[PDB]
Amino acid sequence: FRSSVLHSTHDLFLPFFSNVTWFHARFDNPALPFNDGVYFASTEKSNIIRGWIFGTTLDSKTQSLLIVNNATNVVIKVCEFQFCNDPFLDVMESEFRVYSSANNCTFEYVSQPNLREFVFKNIDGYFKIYSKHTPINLERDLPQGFSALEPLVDLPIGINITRFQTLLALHAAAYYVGYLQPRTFLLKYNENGTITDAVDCA
Amino acid sequence: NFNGLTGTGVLTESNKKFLPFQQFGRDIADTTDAVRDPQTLEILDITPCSFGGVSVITPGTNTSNQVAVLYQGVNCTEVSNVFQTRAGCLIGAEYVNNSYECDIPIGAGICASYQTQSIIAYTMSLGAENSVAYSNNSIAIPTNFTISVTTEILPVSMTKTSVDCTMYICGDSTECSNLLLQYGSFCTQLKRALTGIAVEQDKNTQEVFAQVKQIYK
Amino acid sequence: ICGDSTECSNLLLQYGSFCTQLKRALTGIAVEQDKNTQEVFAQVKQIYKTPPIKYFGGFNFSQILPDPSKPSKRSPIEDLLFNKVKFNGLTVLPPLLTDEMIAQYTSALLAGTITSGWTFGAGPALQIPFPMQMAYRFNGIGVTQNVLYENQKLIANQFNSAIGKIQDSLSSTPSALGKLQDVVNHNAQALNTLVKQLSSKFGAISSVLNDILSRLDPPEAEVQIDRLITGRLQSLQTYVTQQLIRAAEIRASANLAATKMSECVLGQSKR
Amino acid sequence: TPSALGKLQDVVNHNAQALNTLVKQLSSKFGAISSVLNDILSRLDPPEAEVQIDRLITGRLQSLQTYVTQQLIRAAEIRASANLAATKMSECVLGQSKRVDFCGKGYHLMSFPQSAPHGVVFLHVTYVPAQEKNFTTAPAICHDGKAHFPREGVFVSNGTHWFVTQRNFYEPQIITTDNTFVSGNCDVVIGIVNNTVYD
Amino acid sequence: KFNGLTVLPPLLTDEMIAQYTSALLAGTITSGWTFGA
Amino acid sequence: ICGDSTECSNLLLQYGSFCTQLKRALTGIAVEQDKNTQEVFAQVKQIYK
Amino acid sequence: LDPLSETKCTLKSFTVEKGIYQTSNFRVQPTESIVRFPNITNLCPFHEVF
Ligand SMILES: *[C@@H]1O[C@H](CO)[C@@H](O[C@@H]2O[C@H](CO)[C@@H](O[C@@H]3O[C@H](CO)[C@@H](O)[C@H](O)[C@@H]3O)[C@H](O)[C@H]2NC(C)=O)[C@H](O)[C@H]1NC(C)=O
Ligand SMILES: *[C@@H]1O[C@H](CO)[C@@H](O[C@@H]2O[C@H](CO)[C@@H](O)[C@H](O)[C@H]2NC(C)=O)[C@H](O)[C@H]1NC(C)=O
Ligand SMILES: *[C@@H]1O[C@H](CO)[C@@H](O[C@@H]2O[C@H](CO)[C@@H](O)[C@H](O)[C@H]2NC(C)=O)[C@H](O)[C@H]1NC(C)=O
Ligand SMILES: *[C@@H]1O[C@H](CO)[C@@H](O[C@@H]2O[C@H](CO)[C@@H](O)[C@H](O)[C@H]2NC(C)=O)[C@H](O)[C@H]1NC(C)=O
Ligand SMILES: *[C@@H]1O[C@H](CO)[C@@H](O[C@@H]2O[C@H](CO)[C@@H](O)[C@H](O)[C@H]2NC(C)=O)[C@H](O)[C@H]1NC(C)=O
Ligand SMILES: *[C@@H]1O[C@H](CO)[C@@H](O[C@@H]2O[C@H](CO)[C@@H](O)[C@H](O)[C@H]2NC(C)=O)[C@H](O)[C@H]1NC(C)=O
Ligand SMILES: *[C@@H]1O[C@H](CO)[C@@H](O[C@@H]2O[C@H](CO)[C@@H](O)[C@H](O)[C@H]2NC(C)=O)[C@H](O)[C@H]1NC(C)=O
Ligand SMILES: *[C@@H]1O[C@H](CO)[C@@H](O[C@@H]2O[C@H](CO)[C@@H](O)[C@H](O)[C@H]2NC(C)=O)[C@H](O)[C@H]1NC(C)=O
Ligand SMILES: *[C@@H]1O[C@H](CO)[C@@H](O)[C@H](O)[C@H]1NC(C)=O
Ligand SMILES: *[C@@H]1O[C@H](CO)[C@@H](O)[C@H](O)[C@H]1NC(C)=O
Ligand SMILES: *[C@@H]1O[C@H](CO)[C@@H](O)[C@H](O)[C@H]1NC(C)=O
Ligand SMILES: *[C@@H]1O[C@H](CO)[C@@H](O)[C@H](O)[C@H]1NC(C)=O
Ligand SMILES: *[C@@H]1O[C@H](CO)[C@@H](O)[C@H](O)[C@H]1NC(C)=O
Repeated sequence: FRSSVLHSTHDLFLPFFSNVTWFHARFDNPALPFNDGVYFASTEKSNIIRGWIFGTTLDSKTQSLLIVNNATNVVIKVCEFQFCNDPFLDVMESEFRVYSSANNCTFEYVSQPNLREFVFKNIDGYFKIYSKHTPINLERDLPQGFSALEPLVDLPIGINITRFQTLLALHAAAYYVGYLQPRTFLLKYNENGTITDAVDCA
Repeated sequence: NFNGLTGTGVLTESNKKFLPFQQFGRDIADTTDAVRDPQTLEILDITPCSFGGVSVITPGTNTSNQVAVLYQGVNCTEVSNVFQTRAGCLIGAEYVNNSYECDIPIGAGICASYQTQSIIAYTMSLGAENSVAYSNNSIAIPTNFTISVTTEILPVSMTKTSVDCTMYICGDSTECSNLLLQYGSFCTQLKRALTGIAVEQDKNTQEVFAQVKQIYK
Repeated sequence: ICGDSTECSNLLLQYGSFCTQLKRALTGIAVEQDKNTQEVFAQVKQIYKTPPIKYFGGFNFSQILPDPSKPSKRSPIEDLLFNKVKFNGLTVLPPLLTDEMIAQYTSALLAGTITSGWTFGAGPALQIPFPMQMAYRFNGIGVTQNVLYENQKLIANQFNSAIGKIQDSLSSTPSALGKLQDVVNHNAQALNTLVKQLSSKFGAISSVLNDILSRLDPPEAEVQIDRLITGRLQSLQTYVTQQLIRAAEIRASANLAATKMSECVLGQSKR
Repeated sequence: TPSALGKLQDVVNHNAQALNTLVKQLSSKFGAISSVLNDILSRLDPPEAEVQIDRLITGRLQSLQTYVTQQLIRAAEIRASANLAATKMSECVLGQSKRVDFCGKGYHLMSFPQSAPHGVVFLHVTYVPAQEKNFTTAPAICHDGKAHFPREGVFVSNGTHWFVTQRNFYEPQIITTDNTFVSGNCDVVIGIVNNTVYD
Repeated sequence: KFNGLTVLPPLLTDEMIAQYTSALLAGTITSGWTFGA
Repeated sequence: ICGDSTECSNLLLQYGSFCTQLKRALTGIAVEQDKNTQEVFAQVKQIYK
Repeated sequence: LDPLSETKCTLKSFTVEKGIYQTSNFRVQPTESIVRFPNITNLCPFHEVF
C-alpha cells in the first residue's frame, strides 16, 4: 500500500502509445505468440470470449494452462494435451466439448471468475492475473484516462508459456492484444491508495 | 511476524483502509507503515519503538557529583523529580519558574544549572526588560564614558601533520607494499593534500602576523 | 547499520571506532548551529520593548512590529515568511533557541533600532526621535538635514509604500525564499536518502538482515552481513561528509549574516 | 575565568584526537585474523595471507581517506579563521574601523595584537558611553523668520535654555551662527521651536 | 608517532611571532595608522 | 565504473543512489560556478559604453 | 554504577567538566514475540487415507 507518494519500478508494463494489434472475429485464431506478457481487452456487446489458453508445446507434449470460464464460475486447470487442434466452443444451449482428450493434471482452481481488461504475466513461479472493468458509453477506440488493474490470483505454476490463444463461443467479436516490455514507470497513488496517473519514462 | 514480515514495534489500530488485494503498506522511505491482520482482517499501524541517546547533565566533578539524565525524544511514561519537555524526559532536576542565564544547554529553550544545592531546570532568560521612554522630543546625551578592552581569540593555524602512507598501511613489509602499489596513487594524493595543508598553515601564519616589512622597536 | 538485531554488532565492532567519529561530527554540527543562531540573533544585551503609542514621525512599522492579536506574537512579514516555507535510527534534535526566542530577539533588535538608532549597539540605549535618527543617517550618507526636515512627509509616504510592497513581492515570487527552501529540501532529501539506503543490497542476497540470518549458513551469512555493513558504513560516511560541507557553508552564511546584522541594523555601514 | 582560551584548546584537542583515532585504527582488525602484518605473514602462506593483507590495506586506506578529508575540512575552517584574523588585524591594528561590533563591542579606538599558540588574541580598546542624561530636543530653531539647523552637534534643552552639544558627549555650547546653518523658512519643520541665535 | 605519522615544525617559531607582534605594537603606539599605509 | 558492460551495469544498481548523489553534487558545483561568475562581474544593471 | 561514572567512561577521564555529554542510547525492549498467520483451513485429505 502507498498513499500520497510517488513510486517507480522496472517491472513489466504495457508501453504507452504502443502498436497494440486489433483482432476482430470468422474466428481469427492464429495462435498469437507470448514473449513475456500480453494485454487482453474485450469490449464486445456480449460475453462471447470467456476463456484463455496458455502453453509452449501445445501438441500434447507439455503442460498447458486453461482459463475456461462460463456464466457461473471459472475452471482453471493445468494439463498436458491438445484440445483438438485449436479451441472451438459451440454452446437448451448448454454444451462444452472444446477438448476431446484428458491427461494427468495438477490444478483445479475453480474459486471465482462494459469494457474489461486482462493483463497476464509469466513470472518464475506465479502466473499473475490482473483484471478491471470500466464503462465506455461510446463507440470508438480505447477510451482515455488511467485504470489500474488489480491482482486477481497468484496461480502457482512452473510451466513455460510461449503461445496463447483466445477462446470464443458460438451457437461477430473483437479483442485487443498487446505485449509488455520491461521499462521504467512512474506511479501516482492517491490518499486511498488507488493509482490515478502514470508516466512511461521511455 | 505477519505472513513473513519480520520487525519490531508498536501495533495500533488505524483507519488507513487498505484495499482488499493489499495487506501491508510502506511509506515514502520504503519503511513499513501498516499491516493488515490475516485472521480478523483488522488493519493496524506499526510505529517504531522509542529510542534516543542519554545525555547526562554534569555540573562538574570538581563541584558536585549530582547529575541529571535526559532521554532525548522519548516520553516520560515510557522510561525522582521527573520532568517532560520538548527535548525529552528530564530526570534528576526540578523545574522552576524563575528564569536565569543558560549555563548548560538542554534544548527547546530549557537549560540546567547547579544552584542553591541541586540541579534545576528553567527557561532561558533572553535579557533584562528595558522600556525606552521614547517621545517626540526626548534625546539622551551621555555625560561620561568608559574605556573598555575586549579580548578576542582567533585560531591562525594548526599542527602540520605528515603521514607516511606506505609505512602506516604496511609497516616495513614488502608483501603488503606489493599489494598497496596496485590501488594506485592514493598514497600520492594523500601526501599531496598533507603537504598542501602544511604549506597552507605557514601561508596563513605569514598573512596574519607578517603584515609589516620593518621590525619597529 | 545492523538494526533489529544483536549478533550483527559483533561483526560491526571489528571496524574500529568510526561510530565515535560520526557521533562527534554530528554533535559538533549540532552545537555549531546553536552557536551560529546565538551569534546572529543574540547580539543584543537587553530585550527592548516598543512603546504603547508608536507615532514614529509618520513612519509605519506595523508590518514589522509584533502584535498580540495573534499567537506566537510575530509580525505579519514574519508570519508570511513562516507560512511560505519516520524514525529508523536517526533523530532530529530541537534547537536551543525556539521560534519564540528568535522572535523576541528580532523584536528587541527592531525596538532598539527604532527608538535608539545605533546607540544601543555600541552601548547604553540612548532615546532619540526617529526623525532625528533619520536626519543623522542622511548626514552620514552625505545629505543635509534640511532635505529631511523639509520632506519628512514625502519620505514617510515613500517608506510606507515601499514596506507595504515587501509582502506582495515575497508572496508573488516563491523563489524569494529559495535560499532557505533549498536548504530545507537538501536536509529532507539527505535524510530520505540515508533512510532509503537501508533497502539496498550492495551485492548481498537480501536487504533484510533477518532474512539472511534465516536462509543462509553462518559462514555465508557473515559475509552477507559484512557486505551490508560496508555498504551502510560508506553511506553513513558520505552522508556525514556532505553534512560537514553543508555545515561549513551554513557557518559561513551565518557569519556573513551576523556581520551584516551588526553593520546594518546596529549601525550604518558605509560599505 | 575558565574556558576563556577554549578556541585554540578545541583546535589542539581535535588534532590530538584525530591523531589518536588514526593510531587506534591501526590495531583494528578489519575482518582479518590479526591486526599485525608480522603475525599474518609468519603464520599463513602468501596465497592465503594475501587475503587478510588486502582487507587490512582496504581498512587502513579508508581510515587514511577519512582522516585526510577531516583534515581538509578543518584546514578550510582554519583558513577562513586566519583570513578573518588578518582582516581584523588590518582593520583594527593598522587602522581604525568604522564597522560596528567588528573591533570589539563599542566605538572602536585602537587594538593591540597578542601572540598565542596556534592563534592570535586581539585587545580591542573601545569607547563606551556612560552616565547618560536626557533632555528636550528640537529638529530646528526658527529665528527671524528663518530656520536654523545644527552643523555638527544636536539641539538640547535643560528646561530653561537651549544649547548645542555633540552627539557622543555632553558639551552645552551657546547656539550661534557659526555652529548652525540657515536653510528654508520657519514653516517647514513640524517640531521647530522659537529660540534666539547669537551673532 | 612511530606509525609513519609525524608533526612538521612551523616555519615561523614562537620567538619570530612574538617579534612580529612587538613590532606591530611599537608601530601602532609610535606611528598610529600611518605605518600601515 | 563499467564502460559499456551489461553485467556490470546491473550490479551497480544494487548500490542505491550514490551515482545520483554524485550527479547532483556535480550539477550543484556547475551552477555554483555560474552563480559566482554572475555575482562577481554582473553587478551592474546596464552596460555603460 | 551511576550516570556520572558512565560519563567518566565515555569521556575516558576521571574529571568531567560542566556540560551535557551523550553517554549511551536508550530504547524500550520488546516484551513478546507474536507470530501471525491466516486461518488454518483447507486441510489435506490425510483423514481420507488413514
Ligand atoms: C476463520 O475465519 C473466520 C472469519 O474471519 C473467523 O471467524 C470470525 O471470528 C471472529 C472472532 O470470534 C468473529 O468476530 C466476532 O463476531 C461476532 C458476531 O458474530 C461479534 O459479536 C464479536 O464481537 C466478534 O466481533 C467473526 O464474526 C467470525 N466470522 C465468521 C464469518 O464466523 C474464524 O475465527 C477463523 N478461524 C480460525 C481458526 O482462524
Ligand atoms: C503497427 O504495425 C503494423 C504492421 O507492422 C503497421 O502496418 C504497416 O504500416 C506500414 C507503414 O504505413 C505499411 O507499409 C504496411 O503495409 C502496414 N502493414 C503491414 C502488415 O506491415 C502499422 O503502421 C504500425 N502502426 C504503428 C502506429 O506503428
Ligand atoms: C459452469 O461452470 C461451473 C464450474 O465453473 C459448472 O459447475 C460444475 O459443473 C461440473 C460439470 O462439468 C460439475 O461436475 C460440478 O459439480 C459443478 N460444480 C458446482 C459447484 O456446481 C457448471 O455446471 C457450468 N455450467 C454450465 C451451464 O456449463
Ligand atoms: C503429470 O505430468 C507431469 C508433466 O510431465 C509429470 O511430471 C514429470 O514427471 C516425470 C516422472 O519421471 C519427471 O521425469 C519430469 O521431470 C516431470 N516433469 C517436470 C516438468 O518436472 C508428472 O509426474 C505426471 N504425474 C503423474 C502422476 O504421472
Ligand atoms: C566620569 O566617571 C569617572 C569614573 O569612571 C569619574 O571619576 C571618578 O570621580 C570621582 C569623583 O571625583 C572620584 O572619587 C573617583 O576616584 C574617580 N574615578 C577614577 C577612576 O578616577 C568622573 O568623575 C566622572 N565624570 C563626570 C563628569 O561625571
Ligand atoms: C499602517 O499600515 C497598516 C497596514 O497597511 C494600516 O492598517 C490599515 O488601515 C486601513 C485604514 O483603517 C484599513 O482599511 C486596512 O484594512 C488596514 N490594514 C491592515 C493590514 O491592518 C494602518 O492604518 C497604517 N497606520 C496608519 C497610522 O495609517
Ligand atoms: C539650564 O542651564 C542654564 C545654563 O547653565 C541655567 O542658567 C543658569 O542657572 C544658574 C543657577 O540658577 C544661574 O546661577 C546662572 O546665572 C544661569 N545662567 C544663565 C545664563 O541664565 C539654568 O538654570 C538651567 N536650568 C535648569 C532647569 O537646570
Ligand atoms: C514663534 O514665533 C512665531 C512668530 O512670532 C509665532 O507665530 C505667531 O503666533 C501668534 C499666536 O498664535 C499669532 O497671533 C501670529 O500671527 C503668529 N505669527 C506668524 C508670523 O505666524 C509662534 O506662535 C511662536 N511659537 C511657536 C511655537 O512657533
Ligand atoms: C523452461 O524455461 C526454463 C528457464 O529458461 C528452462 O530451463 C527450461 O528448459 C524450459 N523448459 C522447456 C520445456 O522449455
Ligand atoms: C477516498 O474514498 C472516499 C470514500 O468516501 C472518497 O470520499 C474520497 O474522495 C476518496 N479520495 C480519493 C483521493 O480518491
Ligand atoms: C506521553 O504519554 C501520555 C499518555 O500516553 C500523553 O498524555 C502525553 O501527551 C505524552 N507526551 C508526549 C510528549 O507525547
Ligand atoms: C507626539 O505627538 C502626537 C501627535 O503629534 C501625540 O499624539 C503623542 O501623544 C505625542 N507623544 C508621543 C510620545 O508620541
Ligand atoms: C529620563 O529618563 C528617565 C528614565 O528613563 C525618566 O524617568 C525621566 O523622566 C527622563 N527625563 C526626561 C526629561 O525625559
